[PDB]
Order: sequence, then C-alpha cells, then structure tokens
Amino acid sequence: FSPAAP
Amino acid sequence: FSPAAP
Amino acid sequence: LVPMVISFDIYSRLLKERVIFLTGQVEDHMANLIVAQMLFLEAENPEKDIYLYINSPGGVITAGMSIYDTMQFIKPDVSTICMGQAASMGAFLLTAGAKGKRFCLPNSRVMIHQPLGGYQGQATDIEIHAREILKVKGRMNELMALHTGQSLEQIERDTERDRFLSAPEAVEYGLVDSILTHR
Amino acid sequence: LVPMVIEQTSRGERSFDIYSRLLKERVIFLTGQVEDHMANLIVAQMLFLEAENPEKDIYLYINSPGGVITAGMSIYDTMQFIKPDVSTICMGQAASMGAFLLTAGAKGKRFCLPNSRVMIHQPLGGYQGQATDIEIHAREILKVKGRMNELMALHTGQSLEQIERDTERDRFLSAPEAVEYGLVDSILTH
Amino acid sequence: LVPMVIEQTRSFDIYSRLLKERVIFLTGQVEDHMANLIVAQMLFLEAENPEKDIYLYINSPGGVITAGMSIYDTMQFIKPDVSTICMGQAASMGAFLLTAGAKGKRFCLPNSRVMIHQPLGGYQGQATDIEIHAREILKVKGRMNELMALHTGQSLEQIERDTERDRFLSAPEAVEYGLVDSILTH
Amino acid sequence: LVPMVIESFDIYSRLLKERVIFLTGQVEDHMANLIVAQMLFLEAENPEKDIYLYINSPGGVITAGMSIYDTMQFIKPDVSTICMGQAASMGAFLLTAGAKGKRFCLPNSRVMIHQPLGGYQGQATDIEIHAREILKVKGRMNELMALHTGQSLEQIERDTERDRFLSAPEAVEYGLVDSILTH
Amino acid sequence: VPMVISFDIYSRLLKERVIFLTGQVEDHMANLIVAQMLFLEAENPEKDIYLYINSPGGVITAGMSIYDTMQFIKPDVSTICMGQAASMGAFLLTAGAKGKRFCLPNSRVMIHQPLGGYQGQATDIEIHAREILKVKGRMNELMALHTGQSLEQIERDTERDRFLSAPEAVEYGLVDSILTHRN
Amino acid sequence: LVPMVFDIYSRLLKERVIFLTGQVEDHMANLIVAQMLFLEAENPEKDIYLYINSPGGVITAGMSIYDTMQFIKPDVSTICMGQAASMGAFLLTAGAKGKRFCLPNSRVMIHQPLGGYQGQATDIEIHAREILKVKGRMNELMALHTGQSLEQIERDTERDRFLSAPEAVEYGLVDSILTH
Amino acid sequence: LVPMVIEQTSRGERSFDIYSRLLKERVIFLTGQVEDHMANLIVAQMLFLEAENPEKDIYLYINSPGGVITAGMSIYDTMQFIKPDVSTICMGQAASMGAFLLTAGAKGKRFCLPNSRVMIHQPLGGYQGQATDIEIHAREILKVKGRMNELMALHTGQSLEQIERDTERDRFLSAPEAVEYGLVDSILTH
Amino acid sequence: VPMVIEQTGERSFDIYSRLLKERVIFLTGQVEDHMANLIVAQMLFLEAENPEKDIYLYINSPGGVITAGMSIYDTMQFIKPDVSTICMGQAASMGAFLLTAGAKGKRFCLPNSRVMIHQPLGGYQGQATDIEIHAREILKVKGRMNELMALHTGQSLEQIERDTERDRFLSAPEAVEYGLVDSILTH
Amino acid sequence: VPMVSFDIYSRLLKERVIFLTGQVEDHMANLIVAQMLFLEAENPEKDIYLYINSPGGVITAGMSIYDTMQFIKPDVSTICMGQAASMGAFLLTAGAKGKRFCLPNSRVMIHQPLGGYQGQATDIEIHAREILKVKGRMNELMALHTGQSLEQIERDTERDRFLSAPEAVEYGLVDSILTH
Amino acid sequence: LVPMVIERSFDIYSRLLKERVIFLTGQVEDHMANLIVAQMLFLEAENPEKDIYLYINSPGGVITAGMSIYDTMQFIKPDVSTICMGQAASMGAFLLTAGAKGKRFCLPNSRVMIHQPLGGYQGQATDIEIHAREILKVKGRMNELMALHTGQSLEQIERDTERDRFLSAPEAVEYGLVDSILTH
Amino acid sequence: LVPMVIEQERSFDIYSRLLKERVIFLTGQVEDHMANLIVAQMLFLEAENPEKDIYLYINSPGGVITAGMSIYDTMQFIKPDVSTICMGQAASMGAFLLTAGAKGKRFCLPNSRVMIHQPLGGYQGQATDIEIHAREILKVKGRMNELMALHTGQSLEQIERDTERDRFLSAPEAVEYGLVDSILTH
Repeated sequence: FSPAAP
Repeated sequence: FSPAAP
Repeated sequence: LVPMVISFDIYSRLLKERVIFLTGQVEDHMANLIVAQMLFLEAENPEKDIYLYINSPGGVITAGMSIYDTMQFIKPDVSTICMGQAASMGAFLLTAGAKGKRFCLPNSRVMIHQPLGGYQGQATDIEIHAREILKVKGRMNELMALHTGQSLEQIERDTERDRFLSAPEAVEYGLVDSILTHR
Repeated sequence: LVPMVIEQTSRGERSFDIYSRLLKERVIFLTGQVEDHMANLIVAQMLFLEAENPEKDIYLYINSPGGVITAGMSIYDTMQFIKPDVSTICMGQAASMGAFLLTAGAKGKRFCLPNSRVMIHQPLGGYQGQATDIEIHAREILKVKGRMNELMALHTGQSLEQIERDTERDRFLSAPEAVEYGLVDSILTH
Repeated sequence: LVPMVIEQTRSFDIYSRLLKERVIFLTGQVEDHMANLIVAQMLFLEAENPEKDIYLYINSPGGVITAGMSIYDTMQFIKPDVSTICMGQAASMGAFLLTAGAKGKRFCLPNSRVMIHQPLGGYQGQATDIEIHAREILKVKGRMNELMALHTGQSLEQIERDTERDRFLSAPEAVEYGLVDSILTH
Repeated sequence: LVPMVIESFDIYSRLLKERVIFLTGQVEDHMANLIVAQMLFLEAENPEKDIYLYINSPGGVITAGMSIYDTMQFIKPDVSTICMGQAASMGAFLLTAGAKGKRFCLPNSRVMIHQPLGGYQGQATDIEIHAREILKVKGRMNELMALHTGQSLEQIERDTERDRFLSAPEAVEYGLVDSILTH
Repeated sequence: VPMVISFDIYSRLLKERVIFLTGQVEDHMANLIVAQMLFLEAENPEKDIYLYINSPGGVITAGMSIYDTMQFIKPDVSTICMGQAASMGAFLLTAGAKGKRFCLPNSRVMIHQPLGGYQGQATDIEIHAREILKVKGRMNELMALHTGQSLEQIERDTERDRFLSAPEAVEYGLVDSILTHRN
Repeated sequence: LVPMVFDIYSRLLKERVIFLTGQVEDHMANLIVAQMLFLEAENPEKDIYLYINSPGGVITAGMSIYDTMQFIKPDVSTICMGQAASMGAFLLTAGAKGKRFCLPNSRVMIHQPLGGYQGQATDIEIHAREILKVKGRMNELMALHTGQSLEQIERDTERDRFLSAPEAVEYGLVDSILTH
Repeated sequence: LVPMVIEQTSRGERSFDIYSRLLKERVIFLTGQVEDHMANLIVAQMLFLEAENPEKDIYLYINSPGGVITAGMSIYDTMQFIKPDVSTICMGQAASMGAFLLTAGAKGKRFCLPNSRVMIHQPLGGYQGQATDIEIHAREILKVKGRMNELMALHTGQSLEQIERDTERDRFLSAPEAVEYGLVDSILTH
Repeated sequence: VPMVIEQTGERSFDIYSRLLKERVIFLTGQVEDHMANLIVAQMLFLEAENPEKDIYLYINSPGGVITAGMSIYDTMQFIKPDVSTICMGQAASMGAFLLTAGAKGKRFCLPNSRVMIHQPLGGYQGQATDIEIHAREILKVKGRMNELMALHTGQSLEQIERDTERDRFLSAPEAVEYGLVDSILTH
Repeated sequence: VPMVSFDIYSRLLKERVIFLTGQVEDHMANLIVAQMLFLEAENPEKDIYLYINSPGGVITAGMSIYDTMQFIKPDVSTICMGQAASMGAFLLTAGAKGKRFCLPNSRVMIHQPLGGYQGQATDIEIHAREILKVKGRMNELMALHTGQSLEQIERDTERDRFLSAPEAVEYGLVDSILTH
Repeated sequence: LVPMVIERSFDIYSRLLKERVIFLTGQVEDHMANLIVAQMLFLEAENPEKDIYLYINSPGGVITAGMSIYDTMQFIKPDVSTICMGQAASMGAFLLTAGAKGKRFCLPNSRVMIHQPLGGYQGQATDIEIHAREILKVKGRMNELMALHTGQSLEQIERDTERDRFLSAPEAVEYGLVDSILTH
Repeated sequence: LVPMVIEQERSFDIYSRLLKERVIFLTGQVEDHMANLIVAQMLFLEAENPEKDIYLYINSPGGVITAGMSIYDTMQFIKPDVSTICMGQAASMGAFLLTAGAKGKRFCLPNSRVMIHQPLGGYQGQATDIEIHAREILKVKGRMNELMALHTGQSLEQIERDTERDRFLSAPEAVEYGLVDSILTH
C-alpha cells in the first residue's frame, strides 16, 4: 500500500 | 415438606 | 421405574396431597403436564394451597411462561420449594410463588441470568428476532422486580451475567421468603 | 423386567414389583449416577415414607459412583428435614456424592458392608466462555467445595482441616477405614 | 416377551413364579442394575422367610467388581443359606459368586465351565492419581484372593498362582479345586 | 405384537401350558435362561409328562446352549425335540440332544453342523490359554454329538471340520434325529 | 393396534381363525405364525384356517417352517394375497389348500430363484454354493407340485424375477381364483 | 399418548370410523384392512368411514386397502382432511360413489408411480415393464372412479397435479365438499 | 492440474502455469466463493501489478456466487486504493459480494458477458448467545447492510432508497438489466 | 499460488515470497501456532536483512489462539525495525490486538475495513483446585492484554476494561478516534 | 511456506536456528535431533538456537531431544515464544546455563507426567511403577537445571503451575527476558 | 516439514544418510522397514568396510517387518551400530540389542521396554490352533535371539518378557541389551 | 519421505537407485497398481539388458490373485532370470511369487517366514450366479495348486493337502518343501 505502508 | 409447604 | 404405593405411582400419590414436581429441563411437554396438574388441582379444591417442588437448571422461556401464567391465574396460592437447584427459568418460577410461601431447602442454590437465544438469516429478520428477545428480556426483568421487591435497575444489573445465590442470599434478595428448617 | 411378588396384606393378597415391595418395608435404593430425576424420585419416596410413619426408620441403600452435586443435595436436605431417621447402607461402592449421602445418614445408623468401598474427593466441574464468566463459575464451585467440606467435617467429626487435606485427591476407604474415619458407624455382618 | 403362568391357590411371569420358590437368576454380564435387582430379590426372600434356603442360578461371563461385591456381601449377610448353581458358565466375578455360595450347597451342571482370573482396571491422568488408583486395585486383588482362598479352602499362595492369568476349570475340576461342592446329576 | 388367546394368554404362554417351549433364532444367555426356566417349571408341574422343544435356530453361544443341554438331561421328563425350518450349529446340537426316539425333523427342515468358532486377542501366553480351551470345548461337543447320534467320535470330528448340511432324511440316516414328522 | 370387544384387532381376528403374514419373512414372525396354526388346530382340527399374505418374501428356512406346519396340520389352510406376495410370500401363497388359494383383484405376485452369498475359502464357497443349489431344486419341485406346472417350466420362469397379475396367477395355477365382492 | 375415554381411536372404530393417517405402508395398511374386515363382520350393510390425511406411500400397501374397500359389502365413505396425495388421493376417490368428501380447505394431489431398480439391463427391463403395468392399471382405475376419460387421466398425471376441494369435486375425484 | 505454457522472450524461453501467464498480462481471476485466503491472494496480485506498472489497467474476471463480506471488502478497498483502474468482467455469474466487486470496477470499464447473470441481496448473518450480545451483533450487521447499500448506490448511480428496495430480497439481473441498472457499463460484444 | 519474475539475472517467485522481498508479510485467517511461527520467522529474517528498514504486516484475521498471537506480538516489539500494520477486511480479537501493536504512527485501516475487540475466551474441566489455577491464569492474561491495549491505544485502562467486557465493533474512522489505528489509508 | 533458494525455516537453519513448534512427538523430535547433529558437524563450537513454542507432549520423544542437547558440544540456547508448557518448559530450561530466554509476554507452565493404562492389576502396577520413576527422573533433571531443590520442584509440579516471564527468571527456569 | 541443507541441496535425512546414519522412527511396519533395508543395502554397496549407524526411537511394531531389518543387519558386512534415543520398545528394543557387539548404545535418559508377541485371530478352532501355534513359535524365536544377543539364559529372557518390562539405560547395559551409555 | 542418494553426478530416490542395479521391491499388499508398477519395472529391466538377472525382494502378506498373476506371467515371459528373496514374510500370493522365481535363485532370509493357503473369495446374488463364481474360484484354486506343484517339485496331491488351511513354513522348512532353494547366509 504505497503512498506510505510501503 | 411439613411444618408449612405442606 | 416409578414405584407404586397403596394403588398409585409415587408421583400420582403426592399429586393427591396437591404436590407437583418440576424436575430437570423446562420444555413444552413437561411444562404442559404441570399446567394440567395445576388446573386439575384447582378444580378439586379452589381454596387449598398447591405446592410446586422445583429442582431445575431452567429451560425454554415460553414453556416456563405457560406455567407462570397458570400459577397467577388459578385461585389457589402456589407455594414453591427449591430443592437442590433452581436456575434460570427454574429460579423465575420459584420466585413467582405466592408471597410468604416461597422456600429454599438449606443447601439448595439459585442462579439467575438473562435470556439466551439466536437467529440466522437476513439482516432484516435478524433485527426482528433481536428486537423480540430484547422485549422478552425486559418483561422477565420487570416480573422479577415485581416478585422480589428489587428495583428494575437492580434486577437488570444482577442478571446481565450468571449470578448465583445461596439459600440465605435468596432470602435476603427477596427471591424466596424463608429457608425450610427440619420438623 | 422387574420381578413381581405376592404380598399378603390384611385385605387379602396383592401384587407389587420388587422395588415397590421393598419400599413398603421402608427401603429406598440409591443406585447408579446421581442426577435430577433419580434424586427427585428418592425425595418423593422419603416424603411418602414419612407421611406413612413419621417415627419408623427409613433405609437408604447406596450403590453409586456419585454424580451431580445439586441433585445429591436435594436428597441431603430431604434426609435432614424429615422426622424419621434415615439409616444408610453402603453396598458395592459409595463414591463422591454417594459417599457424602452415606455419611449424611442418622448418627449411629450408617453402615458399610464388609467388602463395600468408599471414595471421597473434591467437586469436579467445567465451564467455557469469557474470562468474566469463567471467574463467576470458578468462584461458585469453590464455594460448593467449601460447603461440602464443612458438612463432611460435621458428619464425620473430623476437623475441617483434615477433611480439606484428605479430599484434594481421590481417597479410598475400606469398610474398617470408613468406620475409623467416622464416615460410617459400623460394618454390617451376618 | 416373558411367558406367563398360572398358580391355583395368581398370574406370574415365569421368573416371578420361580422367585416365589426362592430361585433367583444371575444372567449375563454383571453390572449395577442387574446386580441391585439380585440384591433386592435376596432381601425380599430373606424377609419372606429368613430360615429357608435361597437358590442363585448363575450363567455369567462376570463383569463389574463393585456390582458383584454388592451381591457377595448380601449373600453372606442375609440369614438364609444361598445355594449356587453354575449353568453354562461362571467366569470371573461369575465364578467368584458361585464359590461364595453356602458350603456344601454349591453345584456345577455336568458340562458347565468356570474361569478365574485377577482384577481388570484402568485409569488415566496425573502420575499421583495413577498411583492412588493402582494401589487400590492391588488391594482389591488381595481381598478377592483372600476370599477365594477362604471359600475354596486353597492356600492364598495357590490362589495367587492360579489367578495371575485366565484359568479354565471343567465341572469336575471345579469340584476338585473347592470352587463348588459337587456336580448336579439327574 | 404377540396375539392373545382365551382359555387370557399370549400365544406362547398358551402353548407353554401344553408343555411346548420354543427355541427361536440366535442362542444366547438371556433366551437360553428363559428356556431353562420354562423346563424347570414344567418339570415341577409334572415330573412324568414329556416336554417339547421346537427349534428354529441358526445356532449361537455354546455355553448358553449348554445351560439348556444340561437342563434337558437333568430333568426327569423326556424332552422331545422338533426341527422347524433349520437347526444349525448349537441349534443342531440341542436338536440331537432330545430324548432318543423323540427327535423329529419336519420334512423340509434342514440341519447344519460344524466345529466351534472363536477368537482371542492379546499376549501369546493368553492366546495359548484360550486356544487350548476352545479345543477342549470342541472335544467335548464332539464326544456328546457321538453319544447322541451313535456316530463315532472321529466321524463327528471329520464331518464337522467344515460346514456340513443335512436334509431331513439325511439327518435321520445320520442319527441326528429319529424320524421325519409326517402330516 | 386398536382394541375391540377387549382384544387387539389381530387377536380378535385370530379368534375367527385368521392369521396375518405381513412384511418380512424371518425366524421370529415365522415361529409366531407356526404357534398360531398349532393353536388353531388344537382348538378345532376340522375347521379351515386362513392365512392373509402381504409380504415381499424373506428367509427361506423361516418360510419353510410355516410351509411344513401348513402341510402337517389337519385343517385346510386357505391363503389370500392382498397387496403383494413375492418370493417366499408367493411360495406360501401357492402352498395353500388346493381350491382355497385366492388373489385380490389388484394384488400382484412375483417369483424367482433363491438369493444368497458366502465369503471365505474356496472349499467353503463350494459347500455353500452346493447347498443353495439344492435349496433351489427343492423350491422348484414344490412349486411344480402346487402349481401343476412341469418342473422344467418352473425352472424356466424363475431364473429371473417374474411378475404375475391376479388373473395370470390363476392361469398359472399359483392360486385358484380371484376374490371379488361376491353375494 | 392416546387419550382414554377405550382409547380414542378404538372409541371411534366402534362407530365405524377408520383413520388413514400419514405415510402409506404395509403395517398401517394391514391394520386398516383388519379394521374394515372386522366392521363388515359386525354389520355387513352399514356404511364404513375412512378419514384420510396422507401424503401417499407404497402402492402395493395401498392396493391392499383398495381391494378390501371394493370387496366388502359396506359402502366405504371417504373424507379428505388436510391432504390426500398420491396413493392417498387414489384411496379417497376409490370411496363409494356419492359418499366421497373433501373438507373445505383440504387439498388433493395426483401423479404417476415412482420407482427404482438397479442391476443388469435384462432385470431393469423386467422391473421397468412391471412399474409401467402398475401405471396403466392405476390410470384405468382413476378413469373409472373419476369419470374422466383414460386419455385425460393419462395427460393429467404425468406430473404432480394439485386440486383444491372445489376442483376435486369438479374433477370427479370426490362427490362434494363437507359443509356445516 | 493447471496447464503449463511457454512465453517467448529475448531473455530466453520461460514456462508458466496458465494463471501466472495471464497475470503477466494484468489479468486476475476471482473464482468461486469469496473467502479470506482467495481474497488475500487477489489483494497480493493487485498490489504486485500496481508496483509493476502504476498506470496500466488491471483486469478482474469474476465468476462467483459471493461469500464473506469482510473478505470481499479487502479486495474492494484494494481496488479503490491502487492507481490503476480495475476493469471488471462478469463471466457466468456474479452474485452477492461477487456482484458488489463487479460494480466496484472502474466507471466505464465494467462488463457483463452476454449470457452471464447477476444477483443482489442483503447481508446474511447469525449469532447465538445472550440477548445483550445478540443486540451488539444485530446492530453491527445492520450497519454493514447500510454501508453496502451506500456503496452500491455510489457505484450504480441509483439512489440509496432504490438500492434498499431492490436488495431486501434476492434480485436477479440479466446482462442487459445489469447495464440498465448502472451496475455494469456494457455487455462484452464481438 | 501465482508465480512471478524478478530481475536481479532474472528469477522466479511465488507471489507471497515476491512481496516478502519488499518486506511485506501477510497475516491471514485464523491465528494459530503454525501460521504464527511462520510470521515470526519472516520478521526475524527481515530484521537480519536490514535491522533499520520498516516491515509491513498486512492483517485480515478473525483472531485466534492468544499464545500464538503473543509470539508475534513479542517479536514485533523485540525487532529493531518498525512494524507498520494495515487492516484489510477485518482485524478481530487477537487480530485487532496485533493491528494496534504496530509502530506508533504507522498503523492503518483501509476505508471499509472493521475491527472488533473483546476479552479472553477460555475453558477448563476438572477438579475445583485445578479450575482455580486456570481461572486465575486467564484473569492474569486478561489483565495483561488490557494493559497492553491501554498502552497502544492511549485509552485509559478502565476504559479498555469497560469496552472489552463484551464484543465491540469499530469502523475505520472509529478505530482512528479510538487510538487503535493511526489513520485511514486513502488512495 | 515463503522462499527466500530455501524455504524460510531452512534459511534460518543456515544460521543455526532450530524451531520446536506444536506437539512434542516422535517424528518432529527426531527431526530436531537430526538438525542438532547436523549443526554440530558443521561447527561443534558455535552456539545452536532452539526456538520453543509448544504445549509439550510425549516425554520419551522430548527426552531424545534433551539427551541430544546435552550430548553435543555446542551450547544450545533456548528461547520461549508464545508458550512453553510441560515438556516444552522442560526443554526450555534444559538449554545452556545463561543462554535461556523468555519473551516478555511468553508464559511457561510446569506439571507432573500424565499417563494411563488399562488391563490386569499386575500390569497396572508395572506401568504405574514406571511413570513414577519417570516422574522422579524428570524432577531431578528440573532441579539440576533450575537451581531449585528437588523438593521445590516436586511440590510445585504436583499441579499445573503457570509462570510469567519474570517469574520464570526468578524461578531459574530461564536466565533472562529477551528485550528490545 | 523437512528442512533442506546444502553440502547439492539435501533434505536433512538424506544428508545424514551420506554419513551412513539411518533413522528408525516410530511404528515398525512394512514400508518404513523396507526403506531401512534399502538404506542398509545401499550403504554396504558404497562401502562394505565402514560401520553403519541405526538411530532408534520407536515403540515397536510388526514383528515380520522388524525381522526384515534384523536379517539385513546380520547379512551385510558392515557392523551396524545401534543407538537408543528416547525409547526403544518391543521390536524397537529387539533391533537395538541386535546391533554389533560393543557398538550398541543408550542415551543417558532413554529407556527400553521388552515383552512377548501380541496377536489375535478369529475363526474355526482348527484355524485358531494353527495361528496360536505360529505365534508361540514366533515368541520362542524372539526369546532365543534375545538370549543370543544379551547373553542372558533363555529362561531369564522368558521370565523377563512374559509381561512388560522397563529398563533404564544403566539397567540395559547391565542386562546386556546394550554395551554402554553415551556420555557427552 | 524417501531418502535421496548420489550416483556417478545425479540424484535418485533410493528405490530408483536400487532399480538401477536391477533390484525391484514388492512391498505390502498385492494389488493392481503396485503390481503394474512391478510389471513396468520388469519390462524396463529386460529392455535394458535381456541377459542380466533381475531381483525381486519380497515382503508381503499377499493380496489380489489376478494382480499377482500379472507379475507371475511377466516373470515367466521375460528372458532374464528373476531371482526372488523373502524378507520378513511372503504369505499367500507373496509366497506364490517367491516360489515362482528362477530355479536355484530363490532365497529366504534366515528369520523370514512363508505362509500358503487356498484362494479366498465371496459372491452375493442369485443361485445361478453364485454357481458361476464358485465354479470359477475352484478353477483358480486348481491352477494355483498346479503351479505350486510345478515350482516346488511337490506332487499336486501334496500341495492340495497342504493348502486347504493356512500353513506356515520357517526358512528351513521352505527350503525342505522346495518353496525356495536356500537360506541367505553371510
């Protein structure tokens, strides 16, 4: 999960 | 059950 | 085997002295038999006390209520005696006896709690049955308050989870009127 | 099939099943697992026998591995309430609730047969669910345990401390040992 | 269905009819319910006539020891002599109750057989409790052997030797061993 | 449901009054003891009159059968035996154990004889104990069969090593029964 | 079973010499029928007995106990087929007294050869195969005898399941006539 | 248990009423046959009453009842209570003409025989031919008792067919609806 | 047994099971009952594909009778989170949660095969125990029902009221009816 | 399980092993010893590869065995890397506990995921004495779990106790407000 | 099982880490024995790590692991994750003195052997005699490793006894709590 | 699951087999026994001079299956050294004692149990006799071979195997079941 | 888990490794699938080398006759001698295939045993069909006995007598009987 969780 | 229940 | 006596079976014999037994699990058929016994006794003598000896872990609420309503309808006082245990619907019927005539044997115990149930299906139907059991719970608590002398609030608090009461505690709580002591 | 027997009553003779016949001689059998239905049946029998003769001894013959405590206690309280002495006799075995009801008989009238055996121990139980509910039921069984121990002390004459120590695990007593312990008054011989 | 019969002085099922003649049947496996029924019959017959012999007809593979011992103790306690007869077989607790009959009044039918052995048991749990229950069955075993010695007239040592494993005895062997007194002849 | 008749009896009880006992189906302790009880009772009613044992059975437990066998030989009355449908194994044994001259086969009944069946499980030492015993039982059954049939011991042994069927006429010829019952 | 004046309904009909052969043929129901026939003969050796048959058949040896009793006793045994008489049921139907075997108009009959089975050593398989073949031979002979058909014809018609209507059963010689209203 | 008054059913049998209740099979059927024969023996002329509440069942068992109904001298009057389906419907319509009734809210269902066999093809054909014979006979008897043509019966019973009480009257299955 | 296939690449020849081969073309299958493990596998495939190419469409081929709501919602939230449009195709059937995930596809890129069918309804549940707990769980499933209806409204263009009315009981939609209802965008024609 | 290719030359991986390469671990379904030990092993491996890079634990679970879950909990707190947690679908019971056990500021709920919390479930059968022993123990466990929940959520201990006596559901927004998760993961 | 080529457990085995998980029984135990023997052959001086998450199980199986642990040259460091109960707790404390660890929220449970037999009294005595000997040996070994007296162990294991991580340290079951 | 190691990738058991170590684990029966036979035959082929090691942790099992292992042990040229880990009971104990003289070991806290054959048959008396006679012969052979390997008299073996008999490691050495206890 | 080994490098499961040396295992109950696998192995080995001996190591309680006969006929068909070795036990069909080995090349391990007996079967149905199947199993029994006589050198009459009931033979007894040629010694 990226943008930020990765 | 007597005295009172009978 | 039920022993005969002089010629009656033991339970029919005690029924003659107006003693009815409530034994084990509460369910439609055992309850209906108790209802029949109460109606019959009333007919025989509308003025004489009836006795209900209770040793039960409880059971089906609607079945128990057929008994409760009958106890309330008939003219005879229904004296109740707790032998061994009266739990749940059993405890309810115990406390439902005529005031002043509800007893615990010295080492009997009582347990109270809230209605158990369950449903499976559509959310709409789940809501319907959830709403109903909540109503049932409300009625049972109100009636318990009525018979014990406790506030509805106190009853509600004390039945959210299983709650045991010794014979003396049952007396102090107003569940029964006194403890049966030897002749 | 329960055998039938002829009784000669003053009104002419009559037919009973063997257990009904023995009931007329004031003998009640407590046999097998202790539970609600067999217990209430015994309670009914005791009340009947008292109504028939409030003075005559009642005889409770015990061959049982025990069972449900609450069921047993309905018998215990009935035994103490009624006027007649309830004489208890152990045959084969009296274990757990069976041993308790045995020792609960009228002082001086509790018997073991020479080769019967008795076993005593603490309450067994089990609950399943939320920790809160587990605590409620754990607390209750510990209360039951305490009461049973106090009553055992009462009927045996042993101290509460001795009873506690002796019932933490299964404990067998031979007939002579049950007499020594104060659980029964004497051994029945010929 | 149990056959009914008539007695001109009553209606009796056949077993009740024979009970009236002081005959009791011990049939099949020994367990609490059949055993307590036998005890009830013995007590009934004692109260009917304490002086008259009672007859116990045995055809059993044995069974629960405590149930059997309730019969044994009743047999020895009641005033009447209890005469025992082996029909078909008397094995284990069955054989024990056979030999427990009144001396001189224990019989084998010619082709009946007997089997003797030591107590069987089992327990499951903590070592401490295993020990408690192991000790107990060993005491039970000792008592059973002592009583067997008493009733047969064999030494305790002989009984111990012969009951460690299943041992069969024919009717004549049962007489010679002291298990029964004689073989019933026509 | 067993039919009732009038002289009020159930049908088997009515026939018992005429000294007829039925041996039906599988031989085992309980049905065997009932037959023993009937024989002893009939003997007491009349020690002189013949008793009749009607057999329709596939066989069963040997020790159970032997309680019947020994009772037949003990009591004073002759026990006449009749094979209806079939008498196999222990059933066949009890058939031939009847009073000489009074053992019958119905015309289309059949007999089957064979050696004892058994089984054990456990230590070798115990297996040997129980194997020895069943061989002794086999020996005794063969001896008694020889006695009642007039056959030699070893002939019985040869003929029963495996299942052996005999028609009614063959059963008469073998000495198992005395005659075929005709109308 | 209902009561009448009490008897149960079947006991009431037994008093009129009517016996029911119902459902599965086996040792216990068969010996019960034998007892009834023997009783009826003793009561009256001259009057007819009636065997009402509604059965899918069953165990051959059990059926043969009934058959032999039917042929032994002095009274004619009149047989009636209601619903169905298959296999051994059909066999006992045709075994009735000649002239007195009936079918209800819509009852049906089925005939076939013996069914069996064994498991074990080849030697024992042969023994039991040989026996069931002998049984087959006997049943066919007796079918020929009672129907009037040749042995060869019976053999032909019983190799596989064979159904017969009431009229066909009359034509075949299996029964004598169809029972109708009749005034 | 069954209430005592006699037990209730024996009490009604005394008035020549027989109950056909639930699944049709050998034992309940044979009991009904025995009752009918008994009633005929008591009185050969008086009407007998068969109260039917049944989903149907075994055909041969049902036919033992049918044949008994047709054999005995008494008229067998039939009443449908709750339901009379399949063999139950057959026995209802088999009642004496003019004396077959449906209660106002009872229903009827008719269809063809159900069966099953397994084994060699030769035996499959034998048993298939037999159940087809049964089907033919049942259709013939339905035509006879209803008044419908054989052809109409054939068409109407290939699949489950429900009939209300009024529809049952119209079809000739029963004679009328029982009103107060 | 899943068949293996070969892909010709300048790096050399590679063998793939057929689903892995289609995954290389950004095609994911949602097959049979929706439950945690098959759902998680779909989540992983979607995250993997986004990482590979954040801009390219992803395809979800759906043939499902539905299943566990929470499992389905793990897929739904992944679909909405990732940058690529998730194009959905209904093959055979998309019922219950299956239909929900179908309609959850990127606007304009939701398809039904000509003879596939859809079914929509409300949440199903079940609980047993104390009335207090029954109420808790009843309230929750009603909240779930509400959320699901809101989301159905959002994706179909239908009003919440209409969705509520149409999902109280099982409602079947043919492919054309699904398009008309705004549940998919078009039928896959050829 | 689909296979994929990573260019490194190029090699092959099952998809979960491929995501593990990016330090992503899945916690899926029932919590129990075997799936839990596998997760512990993955965490230890990732730490060994790089002791300072964040690790990601993707949770979709109804919960399960407490001791199994606590092996994961203790591993999460022991290892140097921050363990970021993400709730997808549901995180109930031990599932919710492990979700909230993530590094402060790095715990997430997907928009339509939900959480449920409640107290320990257990059961024992036997002698009263042994019943006392096991009842006492599960009450201690309950105490520890509540204390740890208070720690991670920032809710008062008494509040945790009240909220966990019976099943309580929390929507994503409610989980954020409760302090069980830090924020909702939006596109 | 994830791959990292090795499955994750084989990968950790390369760093001398062995997992003891779930029920203690013959097959899982012999596998642990095999791993221990392999690691010693690889390097007899480097520590080996045994990660324990287990409710315990069969004593004889556990003892094959125990004896292997004591036989081989390498120190066997033990770590308790989740739980170490019964034979699990025993193997935990059997680790090299100073290198036995508990995770902060792991818990331990100790107690006496469980068993059972059924058959002849003579045989019951044989097997009762044996489990008592086993019980005595296990208690002696526990005393050796924990630093508690034999009497202490006996008394404390007659019934189930739970120990939190700090309590296990205090009791001498492990040496310290593994922390950040 | 079985761990893999690299020397070539090996499962752990194949890896130890390379060092001539064979595991006998759990119940003795045809398939596990024949696998042990195959391993022994293979090892002999590789090197007929080098010792082979049989690590035993077993409650015992089927006698004929065990005897296939026994005969293979005695047939092959290499000494078969046996080690008792955890327990060697029944046939497990038999195969332990069957190892090469001087090369049979007990781990310090392993235990051994010995007893007589168990069996069961059902059927005709004639067949019961056949099978009873056979199991008695089996019993005799097992006792004879025990006497041979331990050095105890046949009578002593018989007395000690009529019922279940447990031996500690030191007791096993004293009895002649094994030669020594393995020390650190 | 089947151990892997290395040949001269290549890796084989241990059974495949032994197959390379022309050794085939017959293990456990005889039935179609295990039997067909043995046939395939035998045909492969013949094709590899029509001249070299093949080895069949037997440890079996027996099993399905027809399945065993596929192995038997394959053994007799192929050119290579099939040497047989009894390990543990060879009972019934297992014993049959043991004695069916090439004369001079049939072995018993010293403590292995053999059991022989007659065919077992069973049928359920119509009398006609029962006869058909009984007739057939008797033919099978006849063939099996003829083949045993051939391979052992015993008379058919002797084989028939010795196989009516279960008959056990020790290793030395099997040699004496002609079932195998010798006992394997070291």
